[PDB]
Formats: sequence, structure tokens, C-alpha cells
Amino acid sequence: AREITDIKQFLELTRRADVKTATVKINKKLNKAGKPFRQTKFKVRGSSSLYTLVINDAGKAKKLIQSLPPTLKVNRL
Amino acid sequence: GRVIRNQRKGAGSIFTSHTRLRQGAAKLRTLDYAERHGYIRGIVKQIVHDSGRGAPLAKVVFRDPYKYRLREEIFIANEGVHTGQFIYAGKKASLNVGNVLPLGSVPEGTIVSNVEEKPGDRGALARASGNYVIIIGHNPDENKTRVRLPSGAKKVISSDARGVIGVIAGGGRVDKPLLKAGRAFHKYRLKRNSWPKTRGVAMNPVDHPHGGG
Amino acid sequence: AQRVTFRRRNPYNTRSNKIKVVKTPGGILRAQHVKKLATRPKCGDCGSALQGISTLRPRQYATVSKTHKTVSRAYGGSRCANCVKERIIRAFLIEEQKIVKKVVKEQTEAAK
Amino acid sequence: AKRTKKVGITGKYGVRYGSSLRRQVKKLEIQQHARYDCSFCGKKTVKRGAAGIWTCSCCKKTVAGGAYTVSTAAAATVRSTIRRLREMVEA
Amino acid sequence: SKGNAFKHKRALVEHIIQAKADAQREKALNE
RNA sequence: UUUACUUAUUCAAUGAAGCGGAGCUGGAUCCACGUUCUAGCAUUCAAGGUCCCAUUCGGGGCUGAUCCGGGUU
RNA sequence: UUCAAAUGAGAACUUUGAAGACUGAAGUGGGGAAAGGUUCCACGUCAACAGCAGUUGGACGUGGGUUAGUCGAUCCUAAGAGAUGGGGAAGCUCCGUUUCAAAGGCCUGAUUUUAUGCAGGCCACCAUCGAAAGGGAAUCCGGUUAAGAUUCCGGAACCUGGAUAUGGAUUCUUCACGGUAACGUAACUGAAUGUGGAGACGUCGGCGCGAGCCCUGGGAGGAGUUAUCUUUUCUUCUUAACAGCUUAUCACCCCGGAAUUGGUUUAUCCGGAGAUGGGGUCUUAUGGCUGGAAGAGGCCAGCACCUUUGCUGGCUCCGGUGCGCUUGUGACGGCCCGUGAAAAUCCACAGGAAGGAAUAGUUUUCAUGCCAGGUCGUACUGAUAACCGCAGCAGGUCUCCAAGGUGAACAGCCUCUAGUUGAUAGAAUAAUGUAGAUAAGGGAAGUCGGCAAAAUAGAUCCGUAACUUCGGGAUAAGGAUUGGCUCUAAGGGUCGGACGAUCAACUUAGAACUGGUACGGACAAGGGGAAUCUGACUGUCUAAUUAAAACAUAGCAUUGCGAUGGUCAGAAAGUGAUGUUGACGCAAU
RNA sequence: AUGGUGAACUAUGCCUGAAUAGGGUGAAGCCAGAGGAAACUCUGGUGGAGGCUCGUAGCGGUUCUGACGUGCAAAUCGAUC
Ligand SMILES: [Mg+2]
Ligand SMILES: [Mg+2]
Ligand SMILES: [Mg+2]
Ligand SMILES: [Mg+2]
Ligand SMILES: [Mg+2]
Ligand SMILES: [Mg+2]
Ligand SMILES: [Mg+2]
Ligand SMILES: [Mg+2]
Ligand SMILES: [Mg+2]
Ligand SMILES: [Mg+2]
Ligand SMILES: [Mg+2]
Ligand SMILES: [Mg+2]
Ligand SMILES: [Mg+2]
Ligand SMILES: [Mg+2]
Ligand SMILES: [Mg+2]
Ligand SMILES: [Mg+2]
Ligand SMILES: [Mg+2]
Ligand SMILES: [Mg+2]
Ligand SMILES: [Mg+2]
Ligand SMILES: [Mg+2]
Ligand SMILES: [Mg+2]
Ligand SMILES: [Mg+2]
Ligand SMILES: [Mg+2]
Ligand SMILES: [Mg+2]
Ligand SMILES: [Mg+2]
Ligand SMILES: [Mg+2]
Ligand SMILES: [Zn+2]
Ligand SMILES: [Zn+2]
Repeated sequence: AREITDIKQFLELTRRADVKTATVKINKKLNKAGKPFRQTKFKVRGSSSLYTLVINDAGKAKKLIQSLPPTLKVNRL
Repeated sequence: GRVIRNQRKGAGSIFTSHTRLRQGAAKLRTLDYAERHGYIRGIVKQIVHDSGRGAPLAKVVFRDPYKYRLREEIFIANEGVHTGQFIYAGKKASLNVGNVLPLGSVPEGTIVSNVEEKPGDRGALARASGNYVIIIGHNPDENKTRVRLPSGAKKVISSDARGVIGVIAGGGRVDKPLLKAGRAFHKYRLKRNSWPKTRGVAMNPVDHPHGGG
Repeated sequence: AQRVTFRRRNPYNTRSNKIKVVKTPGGILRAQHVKKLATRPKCGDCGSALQGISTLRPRQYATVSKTHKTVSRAYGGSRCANCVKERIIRAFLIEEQKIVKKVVKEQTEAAK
Repeated sequence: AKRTKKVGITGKYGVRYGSSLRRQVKKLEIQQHARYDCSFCGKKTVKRGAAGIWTCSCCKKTVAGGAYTVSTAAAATVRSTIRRLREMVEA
Repeated sequence: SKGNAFKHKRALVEHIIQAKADAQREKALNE
């Protein structure tokens, strides 16, 4: 399993030919041992490796969910 | 009567040499055109211990005269030979310790080792640690050389027989008491099954002619 | 207090049957078989370990790129920097001495 | 503070093997465990690897020599004789 | 310290203080 | 009887590589003046020289590297 | 060993519950190797067997069950075994293992053409078998069964082989740039041939580091005790392979030029062949962060029911400590007349035969994409009942893991996890036994003989003779002490400029008080001395009556042998051991 | 006498593996101090040698008017060593 940090790279991975499925996972975590916050992991299932992009911003995560390609099969929660 | 150990040892069996850890047979180069007419230079790459042998050995690398490659030879190290030293072997080799020369090309009183008994057999005389052969004299008419062997015997051999200048390294080994059956055990474990020895008198008359009483 | 077992049918403490104890996500201890550690490649002239070369089992060298197995220098890999420098110096000096000796021998032949 | 009056290195043998044999072993053991000067790098760093093999820890030079000393008297005499014969042959 | 002259850290500190005082005294007397 | 010879037979080695004889071969009867301060390097029918070709990416001959033998040493 | 219930015609022996105990992590626990071969598990079931019984069983009857590209075999070679070419032998067959053999592969070619016939070159050594503990391509976690499990299911990886396309990189200076250098990178052509490395290596000792376990604090849950007390005792709070970034002892590079010699380890080595110092480079054992991955697993609470059916909520967090135990590993040191495997296989270098771009090439050692991985083993026991011993025999049989206390300690004793509670039973307590104890006064008067028992014993301190190979004798001998409690003193780390703040461990010494008939309170654990004979010592043998003064041993001494040889072997042989040897050797004593 | 079968027990050599708490004693090398012209001597440390030693696992098998003797066993059990 690999972790990706570039958003353009993540979009290219979602549009890659062998890619069919993605998973959206929601975690409840603590930032600097403070208030609770929401973390979103996008997991693209490639042929050889599984790619994970971690976003700590709920609004950016919602925008990325909206920007996901429509033919990609997304498994939420 | 029962077969004694002296007669039993001829069948081989458990009396063969223990040769797993040996470095290889210690021989001179094959007597070829280069050593017959000129000389050839090799390099001492390492000096190593051989299991079951008191004297150390030297790995000497030469160049193949007829093919692009290297040839490794196992010589018996003379005292004073070091790693990185150049060794010259042939009829035109210089009189320096470690060089291989024909017996006819050295003067009287020269001390040599690993001496060929016949020209081309690649070393037969004065191979154990501390031993050497003395060049007593020459007989040019018969192309012969008189030498003195470590046992004190005087021998006549061919002047084309080769020898290594110097004395075999590791001398003085037998001047140290072993002190221990264990040290004798480890000595003969790397050589052969000839230890410990049972006295014939202590045996029965069936086992040995010295037995009984 | 949790005791472990070999995960293979070799029950002896051989060089190829070494284990370590690891705690799993299941909350239990379990044996884990450890491969024999790799040896660093050595110089062909002095025998010292080669700087900048990856340390792998010999079959594993076929799986990595040429960067992990070489350095950017003549004899990179097989020989080390100091030995390469020494042989460069020796080559140049001996060639110069050969030229000098040939000139001296020609002059001596002419004068003789 | 000397710990033994006379046995020295042979104190590891205790009361065994006989006193004369212990003395004989002591001499050669001191010789074989001594440290010798290197004829190449000039340092006192040469020690015996195995019997007859003497290696310098610095400069990594290995020399063949005697079983318990670097150079034997017979080897030195042979060296002098070979030098004299070589000088006679050249001259 | 390798030759076992100081029993502990306090002994070493006291010896260092005494040695510095003696060195200062000798330097002042030779000045 | 004495003294020789090799071809039967016997022993040994090798990569059956340089053996034996001779050079209007050279230097001084003998030698290859082709290798000795140094832990380098030495491999692609060998570069060069000289006669041809049909010039064109190159290809041949002599030499480099003397000749002869009905005996691998 | 005991009580109750159930089953059953029948219960000391079966099942469940209730009790008392045991193995006490060098186990009566959890796995394996050899061996066995279905003994594994379910259902049915008691004639024979389980030296009593039996409703039970490793018994009897009927079936179910062992799933692999990654675990092994398969491949490699070790000591060795053994064809061919040859040579012996009447012969069954024997020698020998690369020789004594024409023992087989590759490159180029329109070969100056004689017309439809193969010419010119290159390199060379020997079949096969031999390890389920040696070498070796690559897999982990969770769940699942009556019995399978690194093999099945879910998820996530990796290796090998092959075809290939895209992206990336490189090129008009064709086969990359940067750094003084050590060297770095996502890449960055490579045939013959040669070379180097890895595979690949003894044992012991201390020191450093890591992992698992051990000990311990706060908090959030659950359980137990609560006659009195205890903010209490116990328990859950976990993170695999693989991948990215980062991480090091050693080693190396640049500057610089050292006596007032400095640096430095527990252990004394290093420096003009360039130290100390400053700045860098590298191996990634190992550790940390993140992905895997909380969705898993763990601990609790709350839902409806005949449900062989479904379903909801919370927490899973933050630390500390060490001459601790086990184990891995690093830099070292000690030892040898002992210096402590091979091969398959993989990589790299040197070399450059060659091939390759301008409006187009190259590079499958960079990334991504595609396809495939056969055969055989896989259940279970591994032993006071699954092996061997004619048996379900107190015997024998290789190995891995391993908690708390006391204590020097894998000792003895007690306990947690796990596992057993098996071996014919009941009632009485004569003599004689087997096993274990006590005894007034005397103390070897017993007996061939102090046989056997008793006495001694741990630790600390004082002290310790003859003799001696000077190393020992030696724990010689002979004396004093040891509990509990309350204290005192000494022995350190991390940060800051004479010291201050903070943190923490177990060693030693001393002083009061106090119980005592006992203080190594059980366990555990030398009796000592004066002499003689004898073998130097450590070691070895009569398995199943003799352990010794016997044998061996190191040291000493004699003899043979220079290979056309010594001592031996074979029926013979173009046969063999010493011999991968050479008098500082081999052989016979 | 002829012709065959055995080194699963055991004897020995070789090859490849594996196993072995906790204590006592305190060799060489090294450091510091006191002497000495030096060699060398003495004191205190460090270090951790030995076919050394006490003693588990293990290997072996000394002793007992020992247990047993159609024994658990065609060689076993207990203590001691
Ligand atoms: Mg007898
Ligand atoms: Mg008990
Ligand atoms: Mg108990
Ligand atoms: Mg019965
Ligand atoms: Mg059953
Ligand atoms: Mg059945
Ligand atoms: Mg045969
Ligand atoms: Mg095979
Ligand atoms: Mg294996
Ligand atoms: Mg199972
Ligand atoms: Mg699967
Ligand atoms: Mg199984
Ligand atoms: Mg099992
Ligand atoms: Mg049986
Ligand atoms: Mg049978
Ligand atoms: Mg009495
Ligand atoms: Mg009496
Ligand atoms: Mg009487
Ligand atoms: Mg005494
Ligand atoms: Mg004795
Ligand atoms: Mg007996
Ligand atoms: Mg006996
Ligand atoms: Mg005797
Ligand atoms: Mg056997
Ligand atoms: Mg002993
Ligand atoms: Mg003992
Ligand atoms: Zn080097
Ligand atoms: Zn040196």
C-alpha cells in the first residue's frame, strides 16, 4: 500500500485505465490533543498497489468527492 | 592370528588422510618453455595456513603465456617471502630468496627448498618446515648436481631440476612441548587416524606378537 | 507468559531456522522467521567493505537498479576509491619509467 | 605488582606437566605472543596469525617466518649466504 | 583515574580544586 | 668378450606449444641486447610496412613472427 | 479423593455442577524430527479387550476429514556411491571416475566464382546418485471447521519467466548530470573474453544497542472482597507481511599541521604513512512517523423471540524504570604444532565486437499496464497407552518456546496461564517386614572391619601449618556472627551558568530499640586431621558380577626409508592406503 | 566345508547439524603510586587465562548385610557417588 500527497497525482490515479474502485473512509480524530475533527481517506484500488490520500479538511474532502470521476465505483463508509 | 593394525592400515578404510580443509597440493609450475628458456614473473597474493601442515603456503599468480587469463599456483612459503612480492621462475631468474631456479644455475653452497628429484616432477625434497637442501657441487660433463638432503644423505640429480631459493618457513615448531593429549588429539585430527597408540606388549598374543606374559 | 512455536516443520535451532517474537493485531504473540543477514560487498584489492553499495543477499541484487550496485567512478563497485587511486598512480608512474628506461637503453646501445 | 614470582604466563597450567616443561613452553609462548617491528611501515605492529605467518595490523603486510619468532637464526644465515653468492655472481 | 587514584566524584573534584590552587600558587611564586 | 645404437618393452608429464638441425640471420665458442626499483595494465584473424583490387561501408597476398624434419616432450 | 443431579436394568470408575488437591514454565503446558498409519472427528454401540468395574475408550460397527507460485521435497554439492572409454577375470563380475577416447558446441560466408557436390574460422574437459537439521527466489494479518489452515475465505503483498505499450529520462556535443572529494539520483545501450565480490562459515569472555517478556503510574470499562479495614485485589486498553520518508557503530573524504605529546576503551591502542578539532560521505542490523489500519481484533452496555432468524450503541488513551530474563546483533579481546566446507546461483567491474537521432531516434537495471506458475507431502500421537522393548511394560528414544515469590541460581518449596485428578477397592491396626524418625546415663565397650546413622554445611569477619614442581596445599586447621523494627552515612543521571532545579536504582557500613528455648528458624547445604603403599595429572574399558595399580597420555629413547623408496593392500589389472605427503616427514616399537 | 545376510545395538574414522544455570580461584597484557643510574623490586587497581575448581541440565555408574528376584524390567527402582 502506498500513500499519495499530490492532488493532481490522485486525480490522474483515479483516471488511470486499470482503476475501477475507490473507497471513502471517515475517521474521528484529535488534532494536537484538542477538539474532535473529521479525517477522510480516499483509497484508489490499483492493479498492484492501493493508494491512500488523507485529507484533514472536511470541505476540501467534500469538494474532492464531488470532483471524483463518475465511472469510478465509490464505496462510502 | 588376528590381523594387526600395521597390516590393517593397508586397506585404507578409516586410515585415509583427512583432507577437507586442505588448500590444494603444493607444487611448482609445470616445466614449460618459459621456465626452460627464460623466466616468468608471478605475484604473491596471500600467505595462508594449511590444515595438517606445519609450514605456511603462498598463493602466487602468474599470467598464462598462451591465453589471456591468470593462473594461480600454491607454493610452499620460504622464510622472508611477503605478500605483494614478485617471484621469478625460470632458467634466467635471479638468485633471490623465493625465486625458482634450475640447480645448475646456482653456485655451490646455495640453500634451496622444494627441490625437484627429477626435472618436471614439481617439487619433492625439503618441503617440511625449517628444512633445506644444500648445493654441494656440480658435474657439468654429466650435467649433474650433487646436493645434501636434510637427513644428511648426499644425492646426485639433474641440473635441470628446479628448486626454490631459501629455507621453508615455520622452523622451530617441534621445540615446543605439546604438554597435553588434547593438543596431540587436535594435531592428528587434521592429519590422520594414527593416535592414540596401544603398545603391543599390553595386548594379547593373538592381537600382537609382543603380547603375552 | 505467552509461549510460541516454530511455524515450519524444522524443530532444530539451525542457521536457517531463526525466529523472533512479534505481537500481532490480534493481540497475541507469534513467532516470525528471520532470514540470514546480508554481508556487505568487499573490495577486490584490499578486502574492505565498499562504500555506497547496497547490502543484500546475492539473489536480491537482481531486483534492484544499477544505482544501488555501483558508484560513478572507474571500477565503481568492484574496487574502492583508495585502491583505484593507487593503481592509477602506479600505472602512470610505471609507464613513464618504461619510457625512460627505453630511452636509456637506446642511448646505452648507441654508446656501446 | 608482580603476581607470580617465576611461572609468569605459565600460571594458567597450575601445578601440572612439570616445571622444566613449563619453562620450555614459557619461553616460546612469550616469543610467539610478543609484538614485533614491521620491516615495511616501521611500526611495532606485527603479530602471529598462525604458526609461521606474521601479519602487521597497520599496512596489512603478511610475512612468512618462524613458528614462534618472526625470523630464525638459520633464516638470517641463509639470507646472508644468498646475498654473498649473488654479489659474487654479479661481480 | 585509570590508575585508581580517586575513590569517587567528590574526591576527584576536591583533588582538581587542590591541583588548580597549587598550580596558581606555583605560577604566582615563579612570577 | 668389450663398446655402442633404437625399433620391441618399461617409467613420467602435458594445454601432446615451441623438440632436433641449420641460419653467406645479427651481437660478442656463447647469447638472444625483446621481460627485474613499484600488489597498475596486457584478450576481438595485430597494429604498421609493402603489392593488388575497382574504391564504397572495404576485401585479399607477403611480412610483422627465418628455414627444414618421416619423433608431443 | 468427596457431595449432588442426569443417563442407565445395573454407577467407586460415564457426563455436568459443587469441593479438596497435583504437575509448578528443565511442566502432567503448547509444537515438531524419527517411527506408526487413521490411532484424528462425528454417529451408533458392549459379545471379546481395558489383570476390579464400566452406560466409558486409542475397543467394535458405519462414515467424514489432510486444499500451497511464497511451507518442504523437487535443485546444489559434502564425506562418499557409481556407468561409459579402457584394462583384468573360466565366470558370476572387478579396477578406476577423467583417464588411455575421433567423448561438441558456436561464428562468418556471392570464398574471384569452372557453372546442381561446404568453404574459412573460434573455445575446449567430462554421466549419474548423495542433506524434509548444510546452501537456497518470493506471504502476512483477521475470520472460518465436529475434525483443515502461513494451503480455505476476506483484505493487503511479493518472486520468477515472457510478450509488450504509455509516461518519464537521454540525444543536433549522440549513449545523463551534480559534488574539490568521500559520493548522490527514478532512469542514463552493450557481444566475445577476463577479473572481483556475495553464497561462505571456529570457540570463549566482557562491553554497547535492539526486540519480546518481567516490574510499575494516571485514566476509561468489567469482576471479586467488604464481620472490621483497604481512593482496594485481579483483569482489557493490541497493531503483521509489505511500502515511502527518516535513522548507525565501523569505515571514508575536505581543511589543518601536532612535545608542555595528545585523543581514548571496562579491557591500551592510535597519530607527519597526518593525531586532536571543525565540516561532510556511506552500509540501513535496528528504531521512529505515515500508508496497510481500524473497516480488524479486544473490553463493556442495551434490543424481540419456540425463533436452527436478525440488529444498536460506547471505550480501545497517556506514561515510567533497570548489573533484570531470553534472544538477536555490533565493535572488540583471548586461544591453537587445532586457524575452524563445497557447489548450484546472483551481481559488479575491465573491454568495446557493434548498434543508434533531426523532424526525428534511443533507453524494458525508472514507474505503470498484461499473462502464467505443474507433480508429491500436509489429519493425529510423539509417549507411565498412538515409536521400540512378544503388552495400554516404572526401561529406551533428537529438538524449539517458557510467568511471579524466596533465594547466587533453569536448585529445593509455594503460586498464575494451561493441563490432570490416572494406577482394583472397602473394613480393621497382631506378630515379622519395606520406607522414615526419636531416645535417659555411658560413648565404638559392637563388629573381621565405625558397615549404617549421627555430627558438618549458606553468607560475613578474624585467622590458617608441614610440604612444594613456588603455580599450590586452602574452604587447611581453629574462632566470632546472622531475626525484627526505627534510623544514620557513603556510593549517581539530566539541564543551567562556589552551586541550584529535577529524577531514580540497589549495594555496603554503622547506631539505638525489641522478642527469643530457635534468627542460612522450612527448604537448601564440606565432617576435619596425622600417616603408609600405589598410579604423575585431566581422560578410557570388561553393555548384563571385576573402574583398578589395568589402557591411554605428554615427555624420553631406539629402528627403517631420499620415491627405481619405507610400512602395508589386491585373484589380477594401464589396481590401491600413507599421499592434496618428503626427514621439523611417514612408518615400526 | 560351500554359498549367502547383517555397522536400526555397539567399535572406530569422515561429512553436515545441535546442546551445556549459578558460584570459587585469579595467569599473561595494562594503569597509578613508593624505591632505583638502569635492569629490576614492592604496594594498590584493571583484566579474565586454565584438557583449574564447587555445583544444576546432561553424560557415566562408586557404595549399600539397600528395594526387587515368575521383578515394572531376559539388568529395573531408591539413596549415595
Ligand atoms: Mg590384558
Ligand atoms: Mg512436588
Ligand atoms: Mg504444588
Ligand atoms: Mg476387567
Ligand atoms: Mg478419540
Ligand atoms: Mg473406529
Ligand atoms: Mg565400479
Ligand atoms: Mg541430487
Ligand atoms: Mg535446509
Ligand atoms: Mg490442527
Ligand atoms: Mg487466498
Ligand atoms: Mg497439522
Ligand atoms: Mg501435532
Ligand atoms: Mg509397539
Ligand atoms: Mg518386533
Ligand atoms: Mg542415647
Ligand atoms: Mg573393640
Ligand atoms: Mg567383642
Ligand atoms: Mg592436607
Ligand atoms: Mg590415575
Ligand atoms: Mg561389568
Ligand atoms: Mg561396576
Ligand atoms: Mg600404564
Ligand atoms: Mg550408525
Ligand atoms: Mg575439569
Ligand atoms: Mg569438578
Ligand atoms: Zn580497496
Ligand atoms: Zn607494517
